[PDB]
Amino acid sequence: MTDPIADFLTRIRNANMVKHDKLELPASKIKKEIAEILKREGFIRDVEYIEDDNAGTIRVFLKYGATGERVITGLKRISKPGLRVYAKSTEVPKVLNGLGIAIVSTSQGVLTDKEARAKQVGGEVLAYVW
Amino acid sequence: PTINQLVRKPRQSKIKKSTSPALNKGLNSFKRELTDVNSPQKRGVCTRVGTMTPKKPNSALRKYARVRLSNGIEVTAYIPGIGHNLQEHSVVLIRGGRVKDLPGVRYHIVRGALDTAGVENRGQSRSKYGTKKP
RNA sequence: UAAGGAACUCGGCAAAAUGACCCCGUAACUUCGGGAGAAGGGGUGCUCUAUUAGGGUGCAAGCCCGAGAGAGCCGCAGUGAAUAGGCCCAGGCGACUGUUUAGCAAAAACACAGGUCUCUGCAAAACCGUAAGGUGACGUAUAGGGGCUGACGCCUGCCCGGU
RNA sequence: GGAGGAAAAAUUCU
RNA sequence: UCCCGGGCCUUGUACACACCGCCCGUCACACCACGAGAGUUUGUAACACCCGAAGUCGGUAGGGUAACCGGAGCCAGCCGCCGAAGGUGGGACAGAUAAUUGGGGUGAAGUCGUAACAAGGUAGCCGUAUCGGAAGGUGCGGCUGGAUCACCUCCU
RNA sequence: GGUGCAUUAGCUAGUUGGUAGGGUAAUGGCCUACCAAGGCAACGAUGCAUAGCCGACCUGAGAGGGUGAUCGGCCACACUGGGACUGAGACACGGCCCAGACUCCUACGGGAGGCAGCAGUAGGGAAUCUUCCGCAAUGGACGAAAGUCUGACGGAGCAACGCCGCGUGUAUGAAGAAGGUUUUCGGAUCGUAAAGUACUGUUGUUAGAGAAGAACAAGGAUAAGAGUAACUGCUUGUCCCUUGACGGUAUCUAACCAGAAAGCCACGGCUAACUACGUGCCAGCAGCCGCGGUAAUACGUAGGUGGCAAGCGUUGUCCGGAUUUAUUGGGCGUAAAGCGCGCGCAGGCGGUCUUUUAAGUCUGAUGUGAAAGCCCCCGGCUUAACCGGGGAGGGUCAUUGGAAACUGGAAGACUGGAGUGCAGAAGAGGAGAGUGGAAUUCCACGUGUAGCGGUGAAAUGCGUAGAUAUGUGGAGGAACACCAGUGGCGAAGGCGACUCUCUGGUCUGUAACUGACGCUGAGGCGCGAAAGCGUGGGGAGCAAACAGGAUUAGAUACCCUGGUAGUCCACGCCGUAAACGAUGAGUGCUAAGUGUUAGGGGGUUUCCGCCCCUUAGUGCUGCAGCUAACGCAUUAAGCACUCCGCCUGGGGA
Ligand SMILES: [Mg+2]
Ligand SMILES: [Mg+2]
Ligand SMILES: [Mg+2]
Ligand SMILES: [Mg+2]
Ligand SMILES: [Mg+2]
Ligand SMILES: [Mg+2]
Ligand SMILES: [Mg+2]
Ligand SMILES: [Mg+2]
Ligand SMILES: [Mg+2]
Ligand SMILES: [Mg+2]
Ligand SMILES: [Mg+2]
Ligand SMILES: [Mg+2]
Ligand SMILES: [Mg+2]
Ligand SMILES: [Mg+2]
Ligand SMILES: [Mg+2]
Ligand SMILES: [Mg+2]
Ligand SMILES: [Mg+2]
Ligand SMILES: [Mg+2]
Ligand SMILES: [Mg+2]
Ligand SMILES: [Mg+2]
Ligand SMILES: [Mg+2]
Ligand SMILES: [Mg+2]
Ligand SMILES: [Mg+2]
Ligand SMILES: [Mg+2]
Ligand SMILES: [Mg+2]
Ligand SMILES: [Mg+2]
Ligand SMILES: [Mg+2]
Ligand SMILES: [Mg+2]
Ligand SMILES: [Mg+2]
Ligand SMILES: [Mg+2]
Ligand SMILES: [Mg+2]
Ligand SMILES: [Mg+2]
Ligand SMILES: [Mg+2]
Ligand SMILES: [Mg+2]
Ligand SMILES: [Mg+2]
Ligand SMILES: [Mg+2]
Ligand SMILES: [Mg+2]
Ligand SMILES: [Mg+2]
Ligand SMILES: [Mg+2]
Ligand SMILES: [Mg+2]
Ligand SMILES: [Mg+2]
Ligand SMILES: [Mg+2]
Ligand SMILES: [Mg+2]
Ligand SMILES: [Mg+2]
Ligand SMILES: [Mg+2]
Ligand SMILES: [Mg+2]
Ligand SMILES: [Mg+2]
Ligand SMILES: [Mg+2]
Ligand SMILES: [Mg+2]
Ligand SMILES: [Mg+2]
Ligand SMILES: [Mg+2]
Ligand SMILES: [Mg+2]
Ligand SMILES: [Mg+2]
Ligand SMILES: [Mg+2]
Ligand SMILES: [Mg+2]
Ligand SMILES: [Mg+2]
Ligand SMILES: [Mg+2]
Ligand SMILES: [Mg+2]
Ligand SMILES: [Mg+2]
Ligand SMILES: [Mg+2]
Ligand SMILES: [Mg+2]
Ligand SMILES: [Mg+2]
Ligand SMILES: [Mg+2]
Ligand SMILES: [Mg+2]
Ligand SMILES: [Mg+2]
Ligand SMILES: [Mg+2]
Ligand SMILES: [Mg+2]
Ligand SMILES: [Mg+2]
Ligand SMILES: [Mg+2]
Ligand SMILES: [Mg+2]
Ligand SMILES: [Mg+2]
Ligand SMILES: [Mg+2]
Ligand SMILES: [Mg+2]
Ligand SMILES: [Mg+2]
Ligand SMILES: [Mg+2]
Ligand SMILES: [Mg+2]
Ligand SMILES: [Mg+2]
Ligand SMILES: [Mg+2]
Ligand SMILES: [Mg+2]
Ligand SMILES: [Mg+2]
Ligand SMILES: [Mg+2]
Ligand SMILES: [Mg+2]
Ligand SMILES: [Mg+2]
Ligand SMILES: [Mg+2]
Ligand SMILES: [Mg+2]
Ligand SMILES: [Mg+2]
Ligand SMILES: [Mg+2]
Ligand SMILES: [Mg+2]
Ligand SMILES: [Mg+2]
Ligand SMILES: [Mg+2]
Ligand SMILES: [Mg+2]
Ligand SMILES: [Mg+2]
Ligand SMILES: [Mg+2]
Ligand SMILES: [Mg+2]
Ligand SMILES: [Mg+2]
Ligand SMILES: [Mg+2]
Ligand SMILES: [Mg+2]
Ligand SMILES: [Mg+2]
Ligand SMILES: [Mg+2]
Ligand SMILES: [Mg+2]
Ligand SMILES: [Mg+2]
Ligand SMILES: [Mg+2]
Ligand SMILES: [Mg+2]
Ligand SMILES: [Mg+2]
Ligand SMILES: [Mg+2]
Ligand SMILES: [Mg+2]
Repeated sequence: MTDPIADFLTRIRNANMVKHDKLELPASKIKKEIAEILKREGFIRDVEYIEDDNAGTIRVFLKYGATGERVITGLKRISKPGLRVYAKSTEVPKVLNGLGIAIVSTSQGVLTDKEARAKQVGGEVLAYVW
Repeated sequence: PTINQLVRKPRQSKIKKSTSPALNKGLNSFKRELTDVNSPQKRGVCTRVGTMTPKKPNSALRKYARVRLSNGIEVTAYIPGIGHNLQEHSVVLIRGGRVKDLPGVRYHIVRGALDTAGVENRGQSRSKYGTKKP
């Protein structure tokens, strides 16, 4: 319905608040890209792609630090169906003063803020996560 | 509201009215009309003088005046200071500033700029009340 | 009929003025139909384009009907004579069309569609007649007789002691 | 504790 | 069980000066702003006809005229279309003013009642109809933003 | 690309297009004749109101908000309205013709004029300047040149109107001159501030030296070129001579002088800074909280203190604070704020995968975004203001080359969404016709006699013409006891007797079928308790209005006795409510415990029954989370996205 990426972010947010360890949801290309990015920056622990003959699903394990500390402290959606947001190469933002990351879809695929500013390319910003 | 609701009709501010309308317009005799020109002070002609009573809990009598401005406006002004040399058919200079004590008075009278006189035996705050250095 | 234009008079009484056909244009109010021919304006004659453009008629010959345009011409004046609405604003009464004192009063009077009350179960009530006999009615309470009010809109208050 | 149904009594003033 | 006075717990409150509280409406007096009003008055932008100067253009030119070959050409004069201002007519819009009138608002002790706040002493409120000096009353339908709730039934 | 109103919805007819023609420097209904009825508009046409536009200025963290002073660029106007001539260029500020208003001359026939040019006068205003010098410099028009003109311009005068800069002295000088202010009358305070002491002249007075801005043009020699038969002349280069309104101006040099130079506002809190006297809800202060009634840090004055400074206060306008229109950056249970509900056009948004396109998106290069202004770096004025050089910034800008993740387009593919199929289930869902019992009222008839009814007490009222009570029969109307249950159905209002006929919706079970066919939805259409309106019926109970009896100081009420419209039926209007869960619709995620309605699967069990699992409704208690709190909490007021409606202090309303 309308926005699946917002549903993705809301699922991780709810599971993080509940201190859940495992999450599953239907899969797509952009969902797999977001999960792979989050795994690269270590926000999540692991991600698996389970094959079912409707669309396939993705399962992510939430990662918590020592003494039950939340690794992911917030997810915000920037681009929306009612208002799209596009950022230039010199307009890409720094999430949480460099402590967090942003996801941007540019002409070279999905990248983070560091990759986008390294190649001097721009795209549309999808979300902030910190 | 949603972005579409905002593009369909945009936001609007609230029109704030002024406090001293009589200072905000002039009169044209050739067209016999009223124009929007804002001025700091104006001059007018007195019609009557007297002293009215305030609201609760105050009871002291206050000196006021009724003036026809340059645009023929019935304006009730206040007389500051101790004592005055004002009477009917006198030229007065009206200035902005309202007093809460009187429910109708909204303007002050400059002392020492026109037919109006200053205040005798004034040592402090001498710039106002129009008293020169002794 | 000079000049004036209701100064006359109880009162513009009488007279004067508008008047035909074509085109433009047209208010408040309204029961949405009207008001409305509102008001206010413009054009009309003759000759040449021209047995018109086009129509009706007929097999054709031919015969009738005739709008727009142009150029011109003549008078003070062109529906050149007779015949042919004057208009507007506001109030009272009566909704309207209609009827009335032959021979003084045409109306604000009567009537009217509508409203309400009341009587009548049929050999109906009511009415004419001594009666027979009739109208009502060859009808049957969505029908018939009598009293009052008078379209339509909003309403129609209190008193049953007296008659 | 919460929701539904449901009787009997009843003068005026400060 | 009842009558009277206390004590504790609980409940409702628009009170805190603490119910000798708070608070509503009409009437009489003064002032202020606004609407309506038979009328009067000022201005704005158009429209439809009548008349129409200067001027450009078009047509004639009997009157006048050196350059070109008496003729041509030209000009004065006259006529026609367009045309500012003006005149007439019916509408549109805007402002001021007007006998009187309608509700509204403010005003240290006016008059009449006590409608609401406690179950406010007839529970209150909403829509509607009718009635009354006034707050308001009554009928119909709805709500709890309702105090008490003997007896009976379900839920935690 | 840059404004307010929909309480401004239709506007237009040479208008819309075409065929020929005329006209202009040029295209074009720019104009004419003919032909067809077009054209613009909820993406706001037409109309009303205000307004010159921009570079830019003020404010603001920024996004934005307000304005168009000075200067630069474009446009329009020249007393009002119309027209043409000359000219390359005008429908022409100091040119022409006509009409209009005003001023002036006249011999009465007729003529002249236009400061929104520089100064200046009158009037309006709260408010704005000399009736000055010069073409020396820069630039214009004319000429071969000298040269003439230039209120452009270069300068001087007035106004603290603004910014910047400097001064009214400096060091020393005491348990502390003298005198004010107070005093707990010992003292404190002004205060190193004074006098004294030593020093300087930035200003000021007196007397003198005194620049740049000046390049020239022209005139005389020259040297070299092109041209020529030769010159004269022409182009370039080098020299000689001449030119100042400002102006004896800036500047500099000497002598004298602490002498000739400080004011305004404020002091309870916001906000920096207190004592005394006088007054006594008076005089008065005031942006707000509010002070003044006898002990006033708030009124007036004196002393003291604080801020600023040749300025200081008051007023008017704009921005901020104001997140108080919230894109950045707010909300709608109870504070303002969810339409009463539904069906749906336009619009907004849209499940999964593949190929392709580059409209959106991102990026490179070219041109352009004037000068002045903000900003950065350098400089010049004794510093600063100011001035100069270079640089940077600013666009949903035109040409063009690139990438294809995402939104968009095209061609395909798939079922999770959506719908149909097949098998079951439940229900006061709606319309039409017929029927049933209990009870109330009225009428008739038997038995029977003095009360009945009503209230806190009474009374009006019915009754000996015979009630109330009881038994039998008849007439008619409205509502449906028990079942009945925070049970059921419907989008909402709402729907309870029974039977039939015609019809709408929902749930579960299966996976057969199509393959995104979906959500929301301004304007439209329809439904919508009760009260009310129109026409025609019906009328048993109840009952607005109304009457009587009571209560009360009064009682236009509550209470009692009667009672009309209405409540009922058919058709047609009306379109409202505390129309409420005071909570818009759609989708997904997020602890549990326990009832109940309609289904499905399994295990125990011969059945019954018990247990477990699951779908869709309906109640309660509760975790995280949210809230100002009450509270909500898988039927969210939690976490997210799409679309619509609405809110911006109370009264007036
Ligand atoms: Mg003071
Ligand atoms: Mg005569
Ligand atoms: Mg005559
Ligand atoms: Mg007359
Ligand atoms: Mg007479
Ligand atoms: Mg007469
Ligand atoms: Mg007559
Ligand atoms: Mg008429
Ligand atoms: Mg003639
Ligand atoms: Mg008649
Ligand atoms: Mg007669
Ligand atoms: Mg007669
Ligand atoms: Mg007979
Ligand atoms: Mg008969
Ligand atoms: Mg009559
Ligand atoms: Mg009567
Ligand atoms: Mg009688
Ligand atoms: Mg009687
Ligand atoms: Mg209960
Ligand atoms: Mg007690
Ligand atoms: Mg005890
Ligand atoms: Mg107690
Ligand atoms: Mg309590
Ligand atoms: Mg009553
Ligand atoms: Mg309801
Ligand atoms: Mg701009
Ligand atoms: Mg602007
Ligand atoms: Mg052509
Ligand atoms: Mg203007
Ligand atoms: Mg400036
Ligand atoms: Mg701000
Ligand atoms: Mg400006
Ligand atoms: Mg100016
Ligand atoms: Mg300019
Ligand atoms: Mg001028
Ligand atoms: Mg003038
Ligand atoms: Mg010419
Ligand atoms: Mg000129
Ligand atoms: Mg001039
Ligand atoms: Mg001038
Ligand atoms: Mg003057
Ligand atoms: Mg010069
Ligand atoms: Mg020159
Ligand atoms: Mg001259
Ligand atoms: Mg000048
Ligand atoms: Mg000058
Ligand atoms: Mg000045
Ligand atoms: Mg200055
Ligand atoms: Mg200074
Ligand atoms: Mg001194
Ligand atoms: Mg000294
Ligand atoms: Mg000294
Ligand atoms: Mg002393
Ligand atoms: Mg000293
Ligand atoms: Mg000397
Ligand atoms: Mg000298
Ligand atoms: Mg000198
Ligand atoms: Mg030479
Ligand atoms: Mg030379
Ligand atoms: Mg030399
Ligand atoms: Mg020489
Ligand atoms: Mg010389
Ligand atoms: Mg010279
Ligand atoms: Mg000189
Ligand atoms: Mg001199
Ligand atoms: Mg000097
Ligand atoms: Mg000397
Ligand atoms: Mg000396
Ligand atoms: Mg000196
Ligand atoms: Mg000295
Ligand atoms: Mg000195
Ligand atoms: Mg001084
Ligand atoms: Mg004081
Ligand atoms: Mg002092
Ligand atoms: Mg001081
Ligand atoms: Mg703001
Ligand atoms: Mg927002
Ligand atoms: Mg808010
Ligand atoms: Mg909401
Ligand atoms: Mg509310
Ligand atoms: Mg609702
Ligand atoms: Mg509501
Ligand atoms: Mg709705
Ligand atoms: Mg659509
Ligand atoms: Mg998509
Ligand atoms: Mg620039
Ligand atoms: Mg400039
Ligand atoms: Mg420097
Ligand atoms: Mg500068
Ligand atoms: Mg510069
Ligand atoms: Mg520069
Ligand atoms: Mg820059
Ligand atoms: Mg692709
Ligand atoms: Mg399905
Ligand atoms: Mg009986
Ligand atoms: Mg298939
Ligand atoms: Mg609607
Ligand atoms: Mg009803
Ligand atoms: Mg009825
Ligand atoms: Mg009753
Ligand atoms: Mg409503
Ligand atoms: Mg509501
Ligand atoms: Mg929702
Ligand atoms: Mg459930
Ligand atoms: Mg709960
Ligand atoms: Mg909330």
